[PDB]
Amino acid sequence: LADSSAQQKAVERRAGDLNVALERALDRIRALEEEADGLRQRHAGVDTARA
Amino acid sequence: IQAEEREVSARLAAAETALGESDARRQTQDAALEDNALEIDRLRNALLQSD
Repeated sequence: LADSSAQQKAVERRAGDLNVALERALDRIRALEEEADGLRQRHAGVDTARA
Repeated sequence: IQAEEREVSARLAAAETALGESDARRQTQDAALEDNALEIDRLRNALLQSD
């Protein structure tokens, strides 16, 4: 039981840590999608005013 | 000199007819070309949005 509860706590900690990592990485994906969007519209506008 | 005056007045009459016809045609195609400029602006805008 000592061994098993040790593993229980350890995997619980690592799961929480990678949960935080997924949260921040998903937030970063959202940020990059917004940024790429902004590039899209502004690039369209510039390339068209240049035409 | 009377005959020469007649000839010069005939040339003047023909020139005055051609000038009026040119000015009228110019006004028609001038309005048309302005409308063409506006319409091309519209098509460029629709290309903006759809692209």
